[PDB]
Amino acid sequence: NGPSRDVKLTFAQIAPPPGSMVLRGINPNGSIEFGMRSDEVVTKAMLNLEYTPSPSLLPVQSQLKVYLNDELMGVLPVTKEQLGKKTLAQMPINPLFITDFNRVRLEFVGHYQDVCENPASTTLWLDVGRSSGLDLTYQTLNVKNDLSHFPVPFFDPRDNRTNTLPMVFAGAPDVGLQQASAIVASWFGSRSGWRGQNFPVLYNQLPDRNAIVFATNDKRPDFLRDHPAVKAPVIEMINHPQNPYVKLLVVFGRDDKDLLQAAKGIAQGNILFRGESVVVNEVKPLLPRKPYDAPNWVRTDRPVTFGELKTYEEQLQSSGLEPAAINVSLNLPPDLYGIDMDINYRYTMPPVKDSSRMDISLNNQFLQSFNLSLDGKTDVSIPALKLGATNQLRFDFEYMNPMPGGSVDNCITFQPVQNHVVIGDDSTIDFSKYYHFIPMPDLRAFANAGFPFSRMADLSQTITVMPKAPNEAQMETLLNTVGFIGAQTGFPAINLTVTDDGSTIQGKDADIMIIGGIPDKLKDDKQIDLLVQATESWVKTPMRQTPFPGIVPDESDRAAETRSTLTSSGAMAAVIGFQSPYNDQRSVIALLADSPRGYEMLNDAVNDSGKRATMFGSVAVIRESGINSLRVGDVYYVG
Amino acid sequence: NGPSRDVKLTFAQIAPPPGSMVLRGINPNGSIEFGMRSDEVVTKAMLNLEYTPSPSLLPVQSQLKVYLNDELMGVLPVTKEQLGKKTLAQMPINPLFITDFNRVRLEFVGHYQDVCENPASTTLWLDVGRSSGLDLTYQTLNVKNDLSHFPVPFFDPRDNRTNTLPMVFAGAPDVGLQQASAIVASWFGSRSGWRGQNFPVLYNQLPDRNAIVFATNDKRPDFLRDHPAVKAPVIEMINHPQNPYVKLLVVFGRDDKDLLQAAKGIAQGNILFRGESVVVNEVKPLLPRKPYDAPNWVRTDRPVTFGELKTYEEQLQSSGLEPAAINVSLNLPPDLYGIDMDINYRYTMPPVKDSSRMDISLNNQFLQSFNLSGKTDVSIPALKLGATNQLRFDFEYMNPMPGGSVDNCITFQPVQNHVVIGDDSTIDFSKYYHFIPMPDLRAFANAGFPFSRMADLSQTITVMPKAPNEAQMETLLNTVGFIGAQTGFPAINLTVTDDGSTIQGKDADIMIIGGIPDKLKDDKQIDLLVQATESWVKTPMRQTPFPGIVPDESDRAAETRSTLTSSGAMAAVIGFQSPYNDQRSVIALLADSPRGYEMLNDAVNDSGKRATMFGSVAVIRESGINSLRVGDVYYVG
Repeated sequence: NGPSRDVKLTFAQIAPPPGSMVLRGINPNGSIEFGMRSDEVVTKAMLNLEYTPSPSLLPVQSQLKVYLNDELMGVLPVTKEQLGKKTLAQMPINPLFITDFNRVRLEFVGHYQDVCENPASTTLWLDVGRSSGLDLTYQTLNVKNDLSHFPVPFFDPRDNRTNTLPMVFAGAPDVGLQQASAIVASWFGSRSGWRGQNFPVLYNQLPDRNAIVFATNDKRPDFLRDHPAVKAPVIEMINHPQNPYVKLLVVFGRDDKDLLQAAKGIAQGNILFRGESVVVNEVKPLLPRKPYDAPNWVRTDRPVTFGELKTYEEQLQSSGLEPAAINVSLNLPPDLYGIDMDINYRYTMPPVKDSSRMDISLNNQFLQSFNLSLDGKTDVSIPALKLGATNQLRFDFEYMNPMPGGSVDNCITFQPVQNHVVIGDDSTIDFSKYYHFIPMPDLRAFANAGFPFSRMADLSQTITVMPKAPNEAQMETLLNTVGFIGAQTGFPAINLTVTDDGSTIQGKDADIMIIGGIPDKLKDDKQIDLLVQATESWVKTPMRQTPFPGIVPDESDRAAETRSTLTSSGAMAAVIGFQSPYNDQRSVIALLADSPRGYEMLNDAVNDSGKRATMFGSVAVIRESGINSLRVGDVYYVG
Repeated sequence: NGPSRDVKLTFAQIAPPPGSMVLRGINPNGSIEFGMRSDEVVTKAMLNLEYTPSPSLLPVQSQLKVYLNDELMGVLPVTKEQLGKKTLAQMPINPLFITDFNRVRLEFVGHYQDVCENPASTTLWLDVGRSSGLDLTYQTLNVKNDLSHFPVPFFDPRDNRTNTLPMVFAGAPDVGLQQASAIVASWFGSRSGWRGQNFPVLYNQLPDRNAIVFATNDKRPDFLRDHPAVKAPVIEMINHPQNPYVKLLVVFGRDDKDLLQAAKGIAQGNILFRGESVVVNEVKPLLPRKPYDAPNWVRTDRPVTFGELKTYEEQLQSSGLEPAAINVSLNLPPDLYGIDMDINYRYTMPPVKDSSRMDISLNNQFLQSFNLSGKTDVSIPALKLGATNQLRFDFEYMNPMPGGSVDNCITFQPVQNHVVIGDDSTIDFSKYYHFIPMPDLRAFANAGFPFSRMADLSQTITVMPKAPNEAQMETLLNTVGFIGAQTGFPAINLTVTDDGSTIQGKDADIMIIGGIPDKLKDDKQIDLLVQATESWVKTPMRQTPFPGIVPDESDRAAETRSTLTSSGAMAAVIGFQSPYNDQRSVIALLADSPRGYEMLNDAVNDSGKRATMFGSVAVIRESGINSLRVGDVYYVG
């Protein structure tokens, strides 16, 4: 029937890093997780395991149980011919139990000795190699062209891949149509938060996959020549003419003033979709946005609770023979510039007085410890440990269990009772004792949060200087830029102001984002440290670039030492930040690219969250090698 | 398929000294690191182990597991016939898990008895002998001629070997080409800091490996005679004409003024390298360098924090039952003349008060101690802060798990400890002056001091011979090579001359690679000369193996002068005072015979042999290097 695809999920990318799970006696549970699109269905599932049993295991009393959503699929005993040898097992997974979200948990029942056995012994282990994994074949369904569940054919929250969503136009879209696209692109990036975005743009084509079609009565694409011209901006869902499984979202209006109204109904609030086609009429303007009010950012205006920082409910509690580390990810403004926590926790009482303790770590670095000596409460002061756009607060509850005691003639073993620890809610963390001050130009803040343009979530104080006639590469790097910017804040850029020429930005109190080339009125301002012409290029390398700079900027190290000008026929992109000459507090970020291949490297380095995190300083050269970034130029402060 | 090569990485050289790791119950892990170049791939890998388990281990419950990049490669149970006897194991490492940087880790699972087993006991041990090793087989790849990753085919940071990089010339270079090559040589040294440098010079001859070719429209090697003449400095990565797996970097120009421009393009603007050819255009300088501004030396103007002394993010913290020592490297100007430390450290506080403490060391010498029962303000004595130094924070714990009594005994699983020498902990060197008693070859060998005072060698004049042969050009590139490795900055403004009559009235340190200009040969500060076969040296009045701080000018006075005439080989590095400026120095790297240059370049390359130079002269023979603190003393600063 439909088109099916075979995927090979390996334990390297779907299991906790590094991928190899060492099943032990204290933590006998390993688990991988995968989700199924509601427009797909699995037909064959097979779990290829590669485990190495401990040479000390009792053979047929030690097993490796494999569950799927707490439903035992099969058990693999440890036959005596496997002890210490890399065993290659393969268990079939029944697709009838594969729901929209699935958990494959491996339990390891391990025994090394009948009598006087220490269950927490380091001799009980079973190392599942990272080469293990699932091979799944998904089959595409034919969902009816309904909008009640609107984004799920185009962005499925179950699919954890990078949400590729091509946007096809009739031609080079004018400024009115660039605002509508960037608003929808910023919204689809708002939803597909941590998994990445990719908006390949097409002009008068069809992308063979679920896409968006921006069309108007005057300029409409090829296949929409026979569509009736609408009165009000309409949102309708059709299917690819040559593929009854590829759906298309057609944003159709009378002119770009309507597509901007439809794109605001999609992004701002909801249209309350019901049916195949829906006309958008109610604009319902939105109350202005206060700075640093992005939904994905921790509230600095007040002490914020831990119940507000946790995504799901089971995050602030763990249990087992060795309780897992409670994790609380808090995403902060890069403008932030100590912390006062009030943590009330509860835990099972350890055996004796001073054995166990609770270690707090922020960003994988020790902060403080507390003996567990039951409820607890503590006030903690965190130093400013280079707090970035995303931090990780971790609580451990490291217990000390007794080894088998007594004596040789009579050994009393302690059947290990499991410990429940819970970082109790009502626990607050306070950031109100922090000032908003940042030394710009900083690309580690643009890469990680899009800071100059994300301090106002809706990108209201932001101007985008597009090229005059945008090709399918300049329009792509725009939807990708406001794509990830929308993902860091978690709010669409409804109030974005796109322009087309350099004059319209003069004397404005807004941050500028230059997507194409660079306007000649901004081009020769000496705060620029790199320019990418057709083939000729020049860069100012700093005086002294240290691997780790420290909090203080040290303006003396950031001074431009030389100016080199090389001319190569290779490909290069760039992301440079400097100060706007029209305001001493506004910043400007330029996304340069010389050749058609240059944009391909630029858009890639923007989509990939891993490749983007390698950006810092004021200049980030993007070549085939990777990203080489520089801290050079005058460090103007903002805030 | 490209050429293959075999390697034998014994534990003696790749594991921490002394080479043999004694795995225990408290410290059960032991790691060895090896890297893989980008132009190579590992085809075969094997781990030959020679270990000795403790006679008291339980046979199968005690194991030795081998990880590669945290992927279990195998487990070796300690069979009964191995307890206390040296065994020989062999584990085939899977070459599919080998990446640019690899960590092979040996984890020791130890068990000597069932009940009341003290896991911190000193009977749980497994000595892994230092004759163990990895035997790898690398396979060279045909990489694309992409200048984007410029040094990678010529210098690969994943290769911890000496960066041997031939330099092909068309013949005896002119002083413009000698200076142009010395900038590329010093830049490649800037990149391969501790690995070592070596620039074998070739005159109109193919190099057999990745090399740099300097050619001009007029002077060019034979294999470039068909190359069309260029109109601007061109840098292109071409293939060896008879070896597709050997990449040549051809720096081509119209004359030595162009090669001198491309050399500064490589050294400064190498971040704009693209494609298979780059045309350098107008490298423009905007700022000169302050003295002691070398990027490898610590900032002596401001109090530098520990975040700026890091080399990787996780360097200033440790974890484990016996947490490893936290090291911090301090590269200082070699002429400093105590230190105010402010330390912020966090640690898992021991359960009840005990004798657990943190030991601060410096150059493996105890400095202070602090009981873990925070923040501290330490004051460090002088203790002869040399060129490179090594702070260390030990965090020695005492772990008193309860025992009970002999009838009802109990032991507990020992928890691990976390220690963090947090950054924001500063160390101030502004409480110092720049004063040094010279001549001092221990400052030249360890920091290239007189010339490395200005990182870009602005105030430095190299006096080379007229038409230097391949062995004297190799000494210039090797000398400016390690000097650039010390500072971490290329010798951009080095000026090379072939006439000794252009230094009269010059405020710059002088470096003499060939013979010695007669305007200086008759000085009274010269304590040693090596002529064709006759050599004389002045010996001091008293030289004890530990001088102290003061120079002891009455001990350093030349007592005699002996003149010998042998037919053997000898090199010499002599330093003295510039006869034109009382604050400038002169270093003369002298050699008489073709074999003398081989020993000279060998002593300049090997940082082990360079660390054994001191005093005012260093006589290099087949024995080694014998230094002498002899002659007058002038103070610089």
